[PDB]
Amino acid sequence: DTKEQRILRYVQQNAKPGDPQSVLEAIDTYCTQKEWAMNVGDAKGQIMDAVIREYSPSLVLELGAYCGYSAVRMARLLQPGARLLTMEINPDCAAITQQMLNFAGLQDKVTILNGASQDLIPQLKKKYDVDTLDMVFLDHWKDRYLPDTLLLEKCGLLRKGTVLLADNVIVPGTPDFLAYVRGSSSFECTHYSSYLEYMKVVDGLEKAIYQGP
Ligand SMILES: CCCNc1ncnc2c1ncn2[C@@H]1O[C@H](/C=C/CNC(=O)c2cc(-c3ccc(F)cc3)cc(O)c2O)[C@H](C)[C@H]1O
Ligand SMILES: [Cl-]
Ligand SMILES: [Cl-]
Ligand SMILES: [Mg+2]
Repeated sequence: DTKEQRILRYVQQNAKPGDPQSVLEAIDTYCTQKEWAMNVGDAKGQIMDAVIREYSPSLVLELGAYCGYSAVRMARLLQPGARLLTMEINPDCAAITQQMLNFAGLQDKVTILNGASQDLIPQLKKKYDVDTLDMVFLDHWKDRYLPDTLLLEKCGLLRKGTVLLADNVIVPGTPDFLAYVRGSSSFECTHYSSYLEYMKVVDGLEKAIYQGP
């Protein structure tokens, strides 16, 4: 029996179905009082919320769902008709994420795809009828942020103005991605200093807006 399952169970035992805020609060409580987990957390989550509200994206892609905390956070702020696609390679996590979103009442706004980003990304246009993405949240293995950003561009999924938002650019860090976007004339970057989830350790988010080829 796993930490991720215990988080889901705590949410089901404690939170209110159909109430996304209650779900986020239950997770944050569990992870503060019982067992730490790598959810984006409330400190960085508040920055995410502010970014999402500012840009009002119609189509968001998330890479790495884990237990669905960030999916709940984002989906709850989407305008009617806007959608989130989230990719999660681990089948157990994909199931936890789906159940988390079901419990929150957000399942109508989110599609959880169980597979590898590098396999699914090239299918988005043909199989999922995507044109371009308005926002991308990166929170999967940190060494895959750069390879997947480059793949998104190759597949024609980025447009002028697409907002990339990357977790953990300080800890654990994503040094190739961060150096790449900050050095590239095709991205305009902003750093949001914050704290590692549930810890008094500095971390941050990077926002990188695609400028076109
Ligand atoms: C190759 C397949 C790629 N394609 C993929 N396609 C689809 N899904 C993918 C792909 N690659 C991975 N995933 C999924 O994303 C998730 C993985 C997320 C990884 N996140 C961290 O490692 C982290 C660590 C810390 C941390 C900080 C301080 C510490 F002391 C300890 C830990 C903090 C944080 O906020 C962190 O997000 C999920 C578990 C995993 O199955
Ligand atoms: Cl998360
Ligand atoms: Cl936090
Ligand atoms: Mg993270």
